[PDB]
Amino acid sequence: EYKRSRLSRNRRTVNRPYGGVLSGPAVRERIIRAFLVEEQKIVKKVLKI
Amino acid sequence: NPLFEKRPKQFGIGGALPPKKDLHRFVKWPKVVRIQRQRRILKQRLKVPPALHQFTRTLDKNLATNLFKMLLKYRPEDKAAKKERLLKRAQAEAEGKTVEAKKPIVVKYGLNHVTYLIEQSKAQLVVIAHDVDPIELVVWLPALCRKMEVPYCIVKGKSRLGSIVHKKTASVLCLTTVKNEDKLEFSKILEAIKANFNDKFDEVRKKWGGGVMGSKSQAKTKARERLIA
Amino acid sequence: GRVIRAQRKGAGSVFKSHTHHRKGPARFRSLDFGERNGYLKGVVTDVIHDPGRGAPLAKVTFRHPFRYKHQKELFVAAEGMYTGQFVYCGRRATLSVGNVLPLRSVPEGGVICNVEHHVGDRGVFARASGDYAIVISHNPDNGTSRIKLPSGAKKIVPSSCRAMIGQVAGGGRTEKPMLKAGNAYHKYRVKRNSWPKVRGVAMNPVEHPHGGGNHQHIGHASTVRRDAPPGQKVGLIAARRTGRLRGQAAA
Amino acid sequence: RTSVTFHRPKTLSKARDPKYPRISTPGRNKLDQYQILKYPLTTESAMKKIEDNNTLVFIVDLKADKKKIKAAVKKMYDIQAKKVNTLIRPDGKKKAYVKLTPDYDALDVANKIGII
RNA sequence: CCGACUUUGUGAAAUGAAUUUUACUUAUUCCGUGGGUCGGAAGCGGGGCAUGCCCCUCCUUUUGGCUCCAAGGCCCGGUCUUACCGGGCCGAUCC
RNA sequence: ACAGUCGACUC
RNA sequence: ACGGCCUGCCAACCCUGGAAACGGUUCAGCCGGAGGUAGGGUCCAGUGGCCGGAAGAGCACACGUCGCGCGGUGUCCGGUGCGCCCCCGGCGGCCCAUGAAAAUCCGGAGGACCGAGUACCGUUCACGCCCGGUCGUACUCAUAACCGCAUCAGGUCUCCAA
RNA sequence: UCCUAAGGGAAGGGGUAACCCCGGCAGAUAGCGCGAUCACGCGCAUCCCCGAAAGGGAAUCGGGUUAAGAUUUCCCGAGCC
Ligand SMILES: [Mg+2]
Ligand SMILES: [Mg+2]
Ligand SMILES: [Mg+2]
Ligand SMILES: [Mg+2]
Ligand SMILES: [Mg+2]
Ligand SMILES: [Mg+2]
Ligand SMILES: [Mg+2]
Ligand SMILES: [Mg+2]
Ligand SMILES: [Mg+2]
Ligand SMILES: [Mg+2]
Ligand SMILES: [Mg+2]
Ligand SMILES: [Mg+2]
Ligand SMILES: [Mg+2]
Ligand SMILES: [Mg+2]
Ligand SMILES: [Mg+2]
Ligand SMILES: [Mg+2]
Ligand SMILES: [Mg+2]
Ligand SMILES: [Mg+2]
Ligand SMILES: [Mg+2]
Repeated sequence: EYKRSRLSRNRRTVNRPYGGVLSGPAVRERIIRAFLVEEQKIVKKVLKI
Repeated sequence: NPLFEKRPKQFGIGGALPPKKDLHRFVKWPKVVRIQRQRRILKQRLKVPPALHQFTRTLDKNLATNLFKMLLKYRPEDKAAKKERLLKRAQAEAEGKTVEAKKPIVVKYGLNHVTYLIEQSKAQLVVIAHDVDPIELVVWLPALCRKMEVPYCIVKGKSRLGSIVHKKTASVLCLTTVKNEDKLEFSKILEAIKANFNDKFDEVRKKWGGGVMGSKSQAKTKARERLIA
Repeated sequence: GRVIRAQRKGAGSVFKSHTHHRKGPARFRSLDFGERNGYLKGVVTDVIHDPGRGAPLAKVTFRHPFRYKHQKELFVAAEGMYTGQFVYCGRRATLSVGNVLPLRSVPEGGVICNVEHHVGDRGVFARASGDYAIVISHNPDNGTSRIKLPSGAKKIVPSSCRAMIGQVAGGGRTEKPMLKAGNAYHKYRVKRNSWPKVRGVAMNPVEHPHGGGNHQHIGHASTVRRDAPPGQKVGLIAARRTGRLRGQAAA
Repeated sequence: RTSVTFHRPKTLSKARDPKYPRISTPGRNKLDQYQILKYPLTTESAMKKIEDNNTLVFIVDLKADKKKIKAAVKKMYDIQAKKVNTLIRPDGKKKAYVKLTPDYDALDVANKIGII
């Protein structure tokens, strides 16, 4: 009884990235981890001289 | 123009997902393919005896093409080309009551007919397909040819022989007679063939084929003798 | 006479392993290009209890080397792995606990677990709770290695065989007395129907060689030959000695 | 090749083109309307059903189903069924309750066939 | 349990006039995959103290993130004939 | 830390 | 039943702030510089409240009518609990015992591909239309409908429980 | 009815004198699928069926009614998939 033609979409979803699958505290940490490690990729390339 | 950029993908051992390259080596083939490839592998590994190793020693490319020019000249009669020969003698049989036809000259074929001819010495040249399966049908030919003193060659392709006579497989051909306008150009290929096979029989009957190991095994061998030096 | 309890086990009718709540085989990754010539990072997601086995099992989520999906592999837990740990799999992975390396990358004296025997058989030695193998020496002219196994047996293994660094977790599990027929029964319920065990001396001759007699006694030598036919090879199979072990006899 | 697995190639097949039909005769409709409505049951129970619920109660073929029962009650009687219920009597025959749309009157239909 | 014959082939040595030792890989047995990178040779870097000519490496150690269906360059061809689709190679070393 | 209203029970 | 609005337990989450003279809290735990108390909030459960369904139904009365007539009234107010049954919540505990799988459903990561504004591309929105097949359906479920040669003091799994 | 559990039958194959016995043994595997048909492209990975009226599970409640059906099967009202 989650079927699309039995619940309203606003009642089935949460309006964020990864919502309905990941909570806020988890998605926040994924954002931070992805950003920080992306930064370390290029600081490591710059260390490659 | 400015927006366009390079995005190099690093195809490391833990990097990007590699793309569609050639994996034809590692394909898992049907069992039919698998056994037929392992067939040639095993025929290479094992020591082929001289009788079978006389094969894989075929008539050259130039000599084979030159001989097949003449075999194409002397093709047999088609079916549509065989109906007319019997349909147009109708006037000669119904009215003339005479037979005016002459002897045509064609290449002979079929294992039994050619063996009868060779044993009666009415064969001027014998053409053996190298790739006959089962091989015992043509293993004994070279000795018969050599010791009845008949010029014989082992050309490549039983299908290509079969095309000469319009059958799917032929496995043997022979010329018994040639038109008087092509004797010289026949006897040139006769000289080449007789020099190539009928004289070298008495030394290839001692040569063992096979025993060539795999590429990897040969690589380790080449590694081994260098260290031995 | 009739078929013995020890013969009856070969059919599986009531003697098969109770394998309904087990979590699948516990084994390494498929040996491939990456794991042979480099390293692969896997993240340990959860350490689950596998029913019927003494050791915890570590679910590890690799990324598939050549197609776009994950790989949930399931390793035998080496003491120390915790969720979120990155375990490295391959040849040039550094030597740390939880990593899996070939024996060409593990120095003498290293303690390892879940050892392969034929390179790629996915780990067979030193898997029970709290067991490890000590890598003793390496012969690089053969590409082979030697190891001391939990039994004390010393085995020569190919040097390209993988091995998890560390020892299997759950160590010392068998140190605790169970104190109860209850605990024994719940131990063996999730393993197999091999408990309780009835002393053959308290059977009748028709079903066991030891049975029968006005008194309870074996009757003949309790040690049987190696070649004794099944249904007679019961007791102490091909014993080299008996009696409580003293001195070098227990070495 | 790219994938290291070999799959059976997509061949082409033909649909059947028989040189002679394995059956010549066209199969006759053996579940026609007359085999599918054997006769209206006329016990007092169905009699009361006629007026109290505006339904005709028939004995119908055991291989009939609600779809064919409506389709048949339409071709006979020049009526239509709003709803149909079927049960299998203990005696073996199937009994069907056919409830009419209120445009049609069950008493008039049952008098035009003769039950009461 | 072990012995012989058989599938059971190849060449090599040492002992006697067959015997143990070996070597090979294709028979054979076994193991692993969704037969997904095997063998040789290149090249990118690192060791030079006969510039050797032999070695060591393959662009992921990092924090429970994400990675697919190529960006990029070059060479043809079709076309509005003054406006645009299909090709081939490199990227992804060869054999 | 007082006043008002109520309270089913247990010792 | 169902629909809307409201309420928002016990937990979970958010924002402000910054705690030792440590505080908060449970029957028991336990929680806090990884952010407590405190202030304000979000979410969740519901078998909770109001309205619609729905008083036109049901019931109890009270009359008066020949013949499934009819008419009239009521269907309110609190409170209680170591109470019984059912379900749920969230704690805590035991395990050499960790206590099924799939169908199905939903959510998300990515964004190849696509469109108008005298109009064309979508729309998991509201409303609207049509159809819903086959088989079981009675009764006992037992000191008489089952088995024990029976209308046998025997045996046979359950739900409700003043 | 649908899905799986323990388990059971099975196509290719292996065994068998033959009935019959083995299902992972890997075989161009039973089935191919999806976007497109104005056709083609891409994928194919642990690859079949059966197995529960106590497991999982699209949807229904109230009031009437029979000599015997229905609480939710008929009638009345209101819903749902
Ligand atoms: Mg929402
Ligand atoms: Mg037992
Ligand atoms: Mg014991
Ligand atoms: Mg005992
Ligand atoms: Mg006794
Ligand atoms: Mg005995
Ligand atoms: Mg005894
Ligand atoms: Mg029915
Ligand atoms: Mg608060
Ligand atoms: Mg509610
Ligand atoms: Mg708990
Ligand atoms: Mg019924
Ligand atoms: Mg009933
Ligand atoms: Mg009885
Ligand atoms: Mg009886
Ligand atoms: Mg089923
Ligand atoms: Mg069921
Ligand atoms: Mg059920
Ligand atoms: Mg109705």
